[PDB]
Amino acid sequence: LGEKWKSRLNALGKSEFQIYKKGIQEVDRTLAKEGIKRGETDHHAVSRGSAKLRWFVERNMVTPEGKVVDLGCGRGGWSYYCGGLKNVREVKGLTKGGPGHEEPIPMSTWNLVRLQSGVDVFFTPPEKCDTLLCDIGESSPNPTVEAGRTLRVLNLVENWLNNNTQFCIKVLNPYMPSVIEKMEALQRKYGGALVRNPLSRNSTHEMYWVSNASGNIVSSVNMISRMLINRFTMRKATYEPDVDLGSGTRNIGIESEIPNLDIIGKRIEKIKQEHETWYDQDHPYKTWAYHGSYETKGSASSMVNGVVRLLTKPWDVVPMVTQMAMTDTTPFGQQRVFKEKVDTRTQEPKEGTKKLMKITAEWLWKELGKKKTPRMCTREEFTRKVRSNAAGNKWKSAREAVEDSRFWELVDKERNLHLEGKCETCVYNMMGKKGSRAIWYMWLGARFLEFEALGFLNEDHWFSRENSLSGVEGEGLHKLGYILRDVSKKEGGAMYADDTAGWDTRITLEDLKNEEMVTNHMEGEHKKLAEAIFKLTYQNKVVRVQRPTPRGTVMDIISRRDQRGSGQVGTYGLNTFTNMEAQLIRQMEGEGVFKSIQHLTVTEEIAVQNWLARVGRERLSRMAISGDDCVVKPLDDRFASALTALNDMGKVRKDIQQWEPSRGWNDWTQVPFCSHHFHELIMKDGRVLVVPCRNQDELIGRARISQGAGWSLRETACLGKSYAQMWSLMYFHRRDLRLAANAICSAVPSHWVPTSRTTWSIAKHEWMTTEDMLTVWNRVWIQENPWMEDKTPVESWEEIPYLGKREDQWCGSLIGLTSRATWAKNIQTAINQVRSLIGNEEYTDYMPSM
RNA sequence: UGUUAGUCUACGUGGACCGACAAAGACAGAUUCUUUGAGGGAGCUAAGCUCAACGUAGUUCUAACAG
Ligand SMILES: [Zn+2]
Ligand SMILES: [Zn+2]
Repeated sequence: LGEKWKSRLNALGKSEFQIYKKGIQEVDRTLAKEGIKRGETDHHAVSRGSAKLRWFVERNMVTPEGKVVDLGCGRGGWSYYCGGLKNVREVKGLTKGGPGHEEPIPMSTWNLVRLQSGVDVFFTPPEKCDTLLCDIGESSPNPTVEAGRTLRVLNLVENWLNNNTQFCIKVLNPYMPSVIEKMEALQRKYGGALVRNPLSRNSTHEMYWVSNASGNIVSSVNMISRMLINRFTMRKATYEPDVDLGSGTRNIGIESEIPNLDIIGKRIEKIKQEHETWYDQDHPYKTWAYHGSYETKGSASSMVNGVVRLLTKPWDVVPMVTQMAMTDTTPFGQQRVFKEKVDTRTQEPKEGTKKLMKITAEWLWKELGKKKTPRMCTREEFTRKVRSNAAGNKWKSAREAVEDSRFWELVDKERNLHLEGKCETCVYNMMGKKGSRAIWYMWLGARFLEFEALGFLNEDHWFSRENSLSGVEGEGLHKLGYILRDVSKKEGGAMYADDTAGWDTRITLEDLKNEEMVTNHMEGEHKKLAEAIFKLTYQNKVVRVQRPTPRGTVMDIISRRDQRGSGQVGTYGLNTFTNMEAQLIRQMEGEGVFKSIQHLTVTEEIAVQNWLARVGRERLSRMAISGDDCVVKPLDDRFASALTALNDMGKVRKDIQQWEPSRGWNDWTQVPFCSHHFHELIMKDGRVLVVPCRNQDELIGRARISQGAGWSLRETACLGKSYAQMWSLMYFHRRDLRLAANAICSAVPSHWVPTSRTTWSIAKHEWMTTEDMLTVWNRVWIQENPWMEDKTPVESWEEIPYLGKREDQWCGSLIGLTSRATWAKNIQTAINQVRSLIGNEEYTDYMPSM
């Protein structure tokens, strides 16, 4: 049956073979090449078997625990993937080695992994193991030779397997009579079946002999044979996300967090009372202790931005914009992200680092407390802060809960209980977002007390540059660019920009003990509620998360005593404060103060305190920090190599191996702050300006994403208009971008007031106004620059310049190609066609077409 | 051992510009820039060099792979 398939498989041309191997679900390998070349020894792997193992493991087709015997590691994919699992006691690897064979490259993804390279698996006498993995195999343009290889491997491992032994063998010759007969003999005694992994590539008929099943392989063989017969004359190229693998050495000390019961007993009783009609043994958690589950009824739905899409004809064929705009729906993505990043444990710091963080937070709160004071907020402000598109366990909306009138009856008892530092309902709910970071919601009744406790941060502006000197609040995009323009004038060296990976999951237990110091200045019932919320909730998080197994979609509860401790709204300021602290400690390591981070003494503590109290404002002025992002201008060139105190805290940086040298910029035009780089432009009026910029394909694609739940066309047109307005008021230095903005504004009717969402990191969102764009441009980009003394109004758009061709093509463009020429020539046709497609109202001209 | 895109090491073919000449991109319109030929081949020739456009033969390497 399969001999014709094998004969025609080697009868294909080599070029067509390479084209045909990659339409299936192939995981991305673009970053794997960088990881090999740049020398990253952790994070995303390179072996194609790792994706197959990930697919098989999460559905419990295999149960890898106890003793592990591997038969060939390739580059180390199977060995290192299972080296970090919770219950894998020992990892033993024997690579065939020698010339002509695939050889593993040492990595640091391994404490219990022992590799003896250069030894065939046939040199080893028959030994029994808990779970065995088989990968080694060579395909040749003769089926008999690979059949003999399969026969010899099966004959060797025949004495190795038993009923108790788990196994994952990748069968390379599953369609020959003798191997099939032997497999049938084995499956009638031990169990396991031949299944094709959809993540396996179509290089050949590679099957997997699974152990968590006992069905007959006949149907699977027939189905896969038919599918691969009809795949030759098929009537695609998609990438799946690369599975995170973490880094470091596994330890048995911090494994799992003990769930304290005297705080969550009533909460779990309340959770159980919801169904009572409620455990499971298919949970993959190793750091989240399960306590209950209940049967319940995919990922975030992506909506295309049609208005932007129609007018971006030159970018209709670029794959990046399309893939960022097209629908991406999978029924496993949420739990995929959950297991790859949130389920991972965090290495805890040591006494020296935690003490340094403790004293740094004390100094910082000493400094900011002398110019501000927390205030007891009021009820009316809570509804006033209902901005953004989320404006929504009965009900789910904020507006409805106010008029439900049960809200006060619920919150009264909680307010009374929070007086004495006791609580009963402070639960969370997390779901949705491909992103790789966690988003936290909160109960709206709990949201009310969270607001009444810590809502002063978003209004009193503790983190404004007046009291922060490094924050983003109180400083617009133009003002941030101006500050970056003055940082260069300030004496110093290189400008360093970094983006730490997994910031939310890397926040340790000690860090949450720094925010409690805000209770120092509070008083009365506000202080009592602050202490109660800081103790009862900020150190004990209950999360209800889904698991859609073939047995059903079950929501289960899990308790963790680490990571972020707030919702989606207050997280910004707290994260910014922690990031200022982290930048301060990293600079302290760079300059050189402490000679040992394992241990400390009073003298170093008081010296650090004096240094902080002396030059804290000066050091804060030099750094520009927004959320998890931070750009730094230190006073030394040795700032790059000081990473020991940085990774002692437990921060992991992506795009590079953790212990490799840092990356910085001596050019301030390409320093990414707030995920954007600033260009300087010279205009005819004798004054200088600054503008944001990035990969224009990224900007267009972000303009091509529509968010939310439920949608229409008017809001899409408003999105297009708002994107165009923001482009004109911020990115006016570009040709393609400004052309698109003036054509979308010329297409969407201007009688519709723009009130929509652009991003999440937007002060002074000027691009939601129906005013004349020239007027607002005049007011924001001439009047609002205190360095300018000659205010020269412009009554036409011929004055506003662009950048030269070199920088335009450097930051990504289409000038110098016939596509840009066609788009510029056909601006009339595109404008008219989108005007006809959207609607016809009285338009407002903002630029001449030519 | 190949498939597929590049590349350090060699030298030669061949060069650093002239405009109210012509044509095509950059639509902020400049001393406009860039690009190709017709006429000068900058009295008039040319290796060496700073670079690399072109080529022939690597005992030069990696890269989805391949065997
Ligand atoms: Zn509570
Ligand atoms: Zn740019």
